[PDB]
Amino acid sequence: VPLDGGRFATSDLNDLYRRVINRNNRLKRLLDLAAPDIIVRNEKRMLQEAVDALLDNGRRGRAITGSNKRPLKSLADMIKGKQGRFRQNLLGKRVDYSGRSVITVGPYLRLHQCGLPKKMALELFKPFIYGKLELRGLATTIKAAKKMVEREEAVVWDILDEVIREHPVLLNRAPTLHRLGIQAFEPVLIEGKAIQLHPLVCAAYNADFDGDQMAVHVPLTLEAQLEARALMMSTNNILSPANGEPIIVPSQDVVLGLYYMTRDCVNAKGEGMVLTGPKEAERLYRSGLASLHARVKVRITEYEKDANGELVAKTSLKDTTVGRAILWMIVPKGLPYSIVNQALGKKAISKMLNTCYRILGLKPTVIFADQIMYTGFAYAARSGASVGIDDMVIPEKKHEIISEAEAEVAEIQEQFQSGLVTAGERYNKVIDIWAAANDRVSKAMMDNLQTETVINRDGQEEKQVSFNSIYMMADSGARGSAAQIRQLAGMRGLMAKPDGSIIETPITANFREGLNVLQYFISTHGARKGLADTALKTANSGYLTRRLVDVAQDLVVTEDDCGTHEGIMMTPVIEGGDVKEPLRDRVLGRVTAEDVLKPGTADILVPRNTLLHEQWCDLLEENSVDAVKVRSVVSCDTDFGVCAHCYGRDLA
Amino acid sequence: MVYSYTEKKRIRKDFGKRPQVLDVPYLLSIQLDSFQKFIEQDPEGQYGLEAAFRSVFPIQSYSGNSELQYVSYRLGEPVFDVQECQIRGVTYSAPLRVKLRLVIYEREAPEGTVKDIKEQEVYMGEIPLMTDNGTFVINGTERVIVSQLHRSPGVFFDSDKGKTHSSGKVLYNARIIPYRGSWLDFEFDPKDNLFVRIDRRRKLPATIILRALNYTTEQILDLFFEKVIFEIRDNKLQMELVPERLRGETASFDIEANGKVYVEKGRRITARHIRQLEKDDVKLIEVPVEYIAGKVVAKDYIDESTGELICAANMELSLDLLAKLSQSGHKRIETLFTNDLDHGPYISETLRVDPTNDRLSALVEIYRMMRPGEPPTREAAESLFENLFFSEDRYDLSAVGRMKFNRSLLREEIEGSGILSKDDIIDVMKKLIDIRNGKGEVDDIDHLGNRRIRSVGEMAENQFRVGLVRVERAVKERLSLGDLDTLMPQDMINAKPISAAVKEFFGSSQLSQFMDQNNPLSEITHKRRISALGPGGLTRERAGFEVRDVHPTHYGRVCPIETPEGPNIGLINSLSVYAQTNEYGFLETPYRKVTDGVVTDEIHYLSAIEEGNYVIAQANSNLDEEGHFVEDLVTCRSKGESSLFSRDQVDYMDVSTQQVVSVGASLIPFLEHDDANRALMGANMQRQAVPTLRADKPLVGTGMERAVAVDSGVTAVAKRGGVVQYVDASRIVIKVNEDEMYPGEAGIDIYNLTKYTRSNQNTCINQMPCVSLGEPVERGDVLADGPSTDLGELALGQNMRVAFMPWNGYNFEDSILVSERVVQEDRFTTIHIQELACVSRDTKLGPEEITADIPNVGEAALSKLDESGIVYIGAEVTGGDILVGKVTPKVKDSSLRVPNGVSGTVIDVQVFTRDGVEKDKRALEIEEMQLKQAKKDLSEELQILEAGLFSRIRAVLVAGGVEAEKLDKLPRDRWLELGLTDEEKQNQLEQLAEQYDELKHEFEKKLEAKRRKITQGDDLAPGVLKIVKVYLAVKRRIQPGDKMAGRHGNKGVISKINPIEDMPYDENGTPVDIVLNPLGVPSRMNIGQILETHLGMAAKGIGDKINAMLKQQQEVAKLREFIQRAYDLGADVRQKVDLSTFSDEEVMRLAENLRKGMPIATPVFDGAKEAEIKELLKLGDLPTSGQIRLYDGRTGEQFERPVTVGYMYMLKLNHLVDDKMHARSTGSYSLVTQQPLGGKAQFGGQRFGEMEVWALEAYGAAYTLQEMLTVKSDDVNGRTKMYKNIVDGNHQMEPGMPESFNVLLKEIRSLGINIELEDE
DNA sequence: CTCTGAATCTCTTCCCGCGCGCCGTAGGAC
DNA sequence: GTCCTATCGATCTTCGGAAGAGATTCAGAG
Ligand SMILES: [Zn+2]
Repeated sequence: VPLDGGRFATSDLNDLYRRVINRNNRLKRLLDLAAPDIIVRNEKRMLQEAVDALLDNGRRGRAITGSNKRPLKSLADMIKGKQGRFRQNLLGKRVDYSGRSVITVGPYLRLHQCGLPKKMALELFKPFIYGKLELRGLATTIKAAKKMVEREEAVVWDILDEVIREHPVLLNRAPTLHRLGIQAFEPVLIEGKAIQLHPLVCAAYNADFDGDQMAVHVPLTLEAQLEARALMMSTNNILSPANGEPIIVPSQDVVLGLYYMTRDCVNAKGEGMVLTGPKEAERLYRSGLASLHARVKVRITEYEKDANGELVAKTSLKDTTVGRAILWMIVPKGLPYSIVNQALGKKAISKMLNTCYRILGLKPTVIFADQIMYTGFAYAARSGASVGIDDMVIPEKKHEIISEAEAEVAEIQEQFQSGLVTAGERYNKVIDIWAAANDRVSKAMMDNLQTETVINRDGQEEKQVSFNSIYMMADSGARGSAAQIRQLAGMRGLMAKPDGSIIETPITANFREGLNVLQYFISTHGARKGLADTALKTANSGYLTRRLVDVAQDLVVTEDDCGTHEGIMMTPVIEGGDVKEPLRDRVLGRVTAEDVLKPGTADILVPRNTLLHEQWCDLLEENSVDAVKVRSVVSCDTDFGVCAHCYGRDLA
Repeated sequence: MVYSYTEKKRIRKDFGKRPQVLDVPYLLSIQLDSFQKFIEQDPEGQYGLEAAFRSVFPIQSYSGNSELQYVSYRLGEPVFDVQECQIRGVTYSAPLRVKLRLVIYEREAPEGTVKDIKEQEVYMGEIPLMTDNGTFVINGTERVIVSQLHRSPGVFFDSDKGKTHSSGKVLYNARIIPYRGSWLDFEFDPKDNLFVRIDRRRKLPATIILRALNYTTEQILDLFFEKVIFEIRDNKLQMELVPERLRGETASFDIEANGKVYVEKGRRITARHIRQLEKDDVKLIEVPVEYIAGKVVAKDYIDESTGELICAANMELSLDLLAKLSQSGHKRIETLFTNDLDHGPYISETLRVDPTNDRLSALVEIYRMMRPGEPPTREAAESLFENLFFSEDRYDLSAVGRMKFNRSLLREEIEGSGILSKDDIIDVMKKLIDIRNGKGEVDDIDHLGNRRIRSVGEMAENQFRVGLVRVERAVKERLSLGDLDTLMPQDMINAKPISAAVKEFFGSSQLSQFMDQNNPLSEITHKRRISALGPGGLTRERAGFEVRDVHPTHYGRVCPIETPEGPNIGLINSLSVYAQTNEYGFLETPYRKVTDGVVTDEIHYLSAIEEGNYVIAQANSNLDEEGHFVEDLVTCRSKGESSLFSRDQVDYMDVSTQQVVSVGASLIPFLEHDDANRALMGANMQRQAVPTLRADKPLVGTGMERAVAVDSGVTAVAKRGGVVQYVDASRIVIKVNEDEMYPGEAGIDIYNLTKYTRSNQNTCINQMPCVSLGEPVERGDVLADGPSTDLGELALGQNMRVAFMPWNGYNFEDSILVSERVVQEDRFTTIHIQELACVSRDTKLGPEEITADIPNVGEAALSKLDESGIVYIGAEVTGGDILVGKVTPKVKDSSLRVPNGVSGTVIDVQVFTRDGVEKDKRALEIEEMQLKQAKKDLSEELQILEAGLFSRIRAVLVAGGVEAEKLDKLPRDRWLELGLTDEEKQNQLEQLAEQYDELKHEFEKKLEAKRRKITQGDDLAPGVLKIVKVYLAVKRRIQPGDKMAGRHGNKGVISKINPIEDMPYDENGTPVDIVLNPLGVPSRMNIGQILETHLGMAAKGIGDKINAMLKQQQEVAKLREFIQRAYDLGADVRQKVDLSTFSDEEVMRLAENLRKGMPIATPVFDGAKEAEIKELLKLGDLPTSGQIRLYDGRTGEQFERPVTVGYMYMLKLNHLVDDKMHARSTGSYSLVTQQPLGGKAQFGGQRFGEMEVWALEAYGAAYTLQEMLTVKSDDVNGRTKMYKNIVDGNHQMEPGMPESFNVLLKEIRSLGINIELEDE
């Protein structure tokens, strides 16, 4: 190919072929002219080495180059390599009808929608627009259709709003470690240039919105659209394929809102009255006559579906809070009130959502999740749970806990000053004393944080859970766990050298107070060690993923039952004393290998090839069964494939 | 205390406590002082081009019997200055001229020359120069060469456990690293056999070197071992005993004599035994033959009669051997001390492995292993060995290398030659053996006492040396074969090798970084950047945690916070604020000299190695204003360990709390309260901020701006004191006061401010004035504010009023909610200047033309084009418009159409044309405009200078015969012989008249030269006839998707531009601008931005009180009364300001510059405590809590519980969305494989990686994959049939086969492989 | 005298996208 | 100047990779 000006870009293979041709022509010329044996031998050696350079340049003693020691790429070089054809153009290839942009969070979107810019929509769905301009008869042909599209005529926007009506778009973030990183969304036009993404979905993408780019691909053919809508739609991926854990786990902000709404206070406005129903309760809050955390009795009604599957309505008076009664207007008609009668956090809420999928089904679950997100955002906005320096509390006893602990180290030093202790013993006593002091400081700080709230209930002061901003952030599980609040309000504690040695002098300060120069320099060791750990491990993880996919790419569930009766026995993991995981986790979702026996003798409990779903897992846990043999993919006797019965439950 | 006039406009309140004893030095002196050491000639030839020449010249031909020697070099002045050179696109350099003296001696006569030819400074090459900002102009592009950090030359000892054979043991290895020459490594085999290698070649026995050094086995054994003697006198084989040699070891055999037995068999030996033995005179003692049998002899001993070897060096003795040899007449036997723990046999073990015999054998083995395929020869093995480590051409320890080497060997002297000596290698081996015995310690490779910094003046010197070595290689042969008679020194040398070497180094080296001119801070932090990469260093993909992790000796020299996290953390570093480079190249930092019990005001620089020998007090220690430590015991660091030490025991103290950080971290306030990760992110982000349109100031800073903005070289600085005379936003002219005026010079100094000019990141860098006409200035004052700078203080962004609260989730975990007001105020709008070039080449089919008569185009697009074919300046354009009317012969409509998407104003069009081809009309007009401007500038200069000079002449004529009538009668130029007595006043008049004549001629010659330069047909180098440059200005605003960030590592894209109604408002009705998220604060431990916000509130509150007192016509006395209180508030702060001396004029001026909030300084680790923030909030009527109650604008309700509200300083990062949004339907396709192109500047599509394919396979989607990898991308026939159906509305694909796959087959079919498809 | 040990040789390998931005045959003979 | 041929066919291409795996040598080993 030529470049700018009357010159042609250098080609690697061309130069190798040129060398080979020149050498071979010289050899032919000599062999015609009967050159001496020494000369013809040297020419033949040079020709052989030139062919070597042409084929697999680099396997020679030294690769040839025509530039600043940049060796020329050969045929074998072009075949293999990370930049080679296999991994550069065949396994992964650039695709038309795609784009990318910086994403942003749109809370108004439904779970199954995403917003895309009008410009990107026009530039991706261009042919489809043409497919209407002829069909509408508004354009003569492609020649005028493209011109009209360029004219961005106001009618063309109507054509776009008709074309994009039900056409899914695929969104995937780079990297995409697991299948949940690529999902289909129903698009909606947005004025801006950023891609509107849903909050509940951002967990699956691991998508922080701090300038994160993301790509869109348009499925063109009919089967592609149907496959996207049936397999890759957001609402079809509510369970993680790696374990029975929802991927729509409530976000950090939403859970704060729910935690704030359902919490209860001792004395509050509108306390103790009787409400005729949840709706009235809401009115009270919006009229300002009652506080959200006020304790009240509201008449609750709940529906419970029978063993056959039809809901049974039961109504009762319930002692609860105004926030819980308001939230109960969103929970679907199949759940007990006890799930919402508690201060919800990132754990407590999650099972709640899961329970819906356990009972109601997928369609109620998705709308319930959307309503939970809406309510959480709204009442978190109403909360205004700001954070300030006034909220970081230093326990007053801390100065004393230091003043004693250091003195104890002095005593450990005094022994070393008297020869009464060895070198190592002094170190391993000082560090242990400092650790005990750090534990005491942390416990005092936590106790002060929870105790900072005490209130009068019509008489005499009474304590309660703390409405401190940091405490509600930590307790709801949104952000900032105990290890964070401990460094923000307790003491930073011990640190480690780059060789891992424990620092004898801990960082006795906390970030609310100033850290001194030496303390910050000590912290830099661990900070840079962690950063380097991340930057180095991000590569080994990917290499392991590639090895796994390339060793396991072949297996597919290609048969119903292999008919085998072997398997593997599942027992709870008991090591280091107490059990570390139960039996239910291992055996859930597999089929039995043989008939499951009743605890005892001669009595069976489960058939020999029955899937052990949740009900049978509960039944087994009801009995004292510890070892259960179940079929496994390794033992399945299916040739060039894996039987379905061994694999068992599809976790998604 | 005295405040400078630039400082005496905003007296920034400072919360510092410690008195800064040493002001921050020049931040770019790392570069200049290095290059200054390069270009400057020096009689001490070292450190310069003279050193490079003396390292090569004199150069002689041994066969030629004639030499040429370097005399001197004088550097010609640059042809083009920085501005012109950048505009035209040439390099900024200087021509090097070298005097070479070619001396021809005579055969059959002494070296008395027949003739010598001294060339008059022959041309040698063009060397680039460093502009005063510290940057080089190479191709118009402005570059900065980062200073490199690598292992210092010397000797290093290292050992590891587990990494070698894992068997508990550590292998000790020594290395000799010359500055220029061959490596030499000594190593111990796992079986304690000592070997050597050169350049990591194959293992060779160490003793062979001594055989090469011509040492006999007797000599070597005497050098390395101790002698133990046995005699055959007074008894059979008595031993000379050294009692100290027996200690700890159990005496496993009988030794008894002279009454008492010292130690019997089977017992250890202690000190009292040694004392008894020393009293016993144990010079001779009884030992059994078995103990004598286990020894190994030290010397050869032949049969004296027959002359045949009966014993040899390192031969192990035995009973029969002993009897025989003693019978032969050698009664005094000497053996080697071989105590296992103390005197290991390592050298003897090497002897046992040695297959070589003597010096000939040594040379043969060395030659064979060094050069396979090359036959050894006595005359040539020397030519190899001497060149290896003794010949200057291939071995040279630098001065620093020799110093480090002697330090490692504990030599008394450091001044030594660069070539190794026999005793030098012997000492290296001795230290290695001692370390193997465990009598020493291994060095730390990643210790700042072993790694030294190379800068531009050294790498450029080395490249010049390489060029000169090549030149010498050529011209030695030329002189050997030349006739030496007709030759002249210009014939001997040609510039091409030297020019190519230096040009390649300054244009495309791994360390010739392209400058990231995003803002002044980026420039400074890139000029003071330290890199461990580059040639002679390591690589980003072959380094582990050991070199990346921070080090206890980095303190005070390298910033532990500012490192580019990602692929190369810890390899790229930033030099600390106060650190400076030693003479040898190491980094040294200043410490306050602590004398006995007082901290003196004496700064001594300590290096990385010296610091361990002292005890250094931390800079946070308190002193009683008498210099004494108030604390009885003070925490100090001694040897990396830090612990408490008693007062008056310490020896040094750090000079400032900012000695540990760099400028990027120094600018961040409340750095003490931020976790190091967020500190690193903030430091990295601060240099990515785009200069906004109206950047003003930070409310909360650290006072480092007053230096960073000044030393950046981007602000116009008054060279001398004086009074401003004229300002027009382009040229500020200063009447420099006569106190600093040169007697003959103009006495009036111009400053041509630079207006809108594109930067390396396509930003505008215009400088705008801040001084007023008639304002007095002093030398060093900032006259014109550059980009991101205002009133001499660095200001990257704007101080926005922010609140911490969730707001319907639009600030979800990274997102930012921004009021419409900030976009209405143009808070964040910024100008981007893009450069588009339309080239035209003399193609093989004929010369191209630029014309408005372009074929196949209507007048619609020609509307913007002129009569010549170029857009009129100031015309607003959008994507697709024709900007240049180029035509190609044989005709084609190749013309510059605006790239899609971008739109803006054309503010500049420069057309560079190769001459010979006729100039287009508009080029003539532009050239005439440039010529008129140049003539006007020169004429204005000369006429203003003439006015000043004539006024001075009249002033002189005031005394000495003043005659008003005769003075105003004639024109002022006819004052040649005006009435004045025979005094020195007429002499001054004649001097100034000669000066005026000189100014006349200089004006004439400069005008003619400028006209010739401008009229010159610009050199379009490769076969090209004309190029037209166009510059487009885009006033980019802020939109959702744009990225904003604080100074505390907080970053996020703005998610919604909220209208003013929906924003929360406080009880005063003031709405907040930005709504941030609170949950991000406790998670990432960046609590600093909270406190700053609180302080920022108070910082505005004071302003809110001043503005009213300015809006209400308060009397200045009362106004001052308030302001002083805001300044005197706090603890015993370092800064003290008495506003009384401001005469109320500077008081009103300060208030006019303070009504927008009083700027506050909070030093890095000497910052304001919370109590002072509360006190300052108390001064205003603001709440001492820091949190206010807000009202939701949509519903009028009050948020439950107060929220934090303040003024956080926010910066618009250079990652705006419109530069990154892209989508492709159909367009370019690649050639070799028909997959679509890749990129943004090319209409390319996203790459569907292997992970995406795996994810698609995870679902059952097969049709999706088949489409994605056959129709969309690869199958050429299919992707058209798909296009028709999609237009037809059929939505059906015909996959076919991916074309790329077929290409693969050919690549395999091109080999000896027949791979083919099969039917069944 | 080789056999069946180690030990010492060379070769292969190292996350995904995304943007900037430069920089890109050479010396010698008619 | 053009256009040519050839490619350290008198140097020293970098020493700041690790490891992991074979393949290839050697070594007492009977
Ligand atoms: Zn099976």
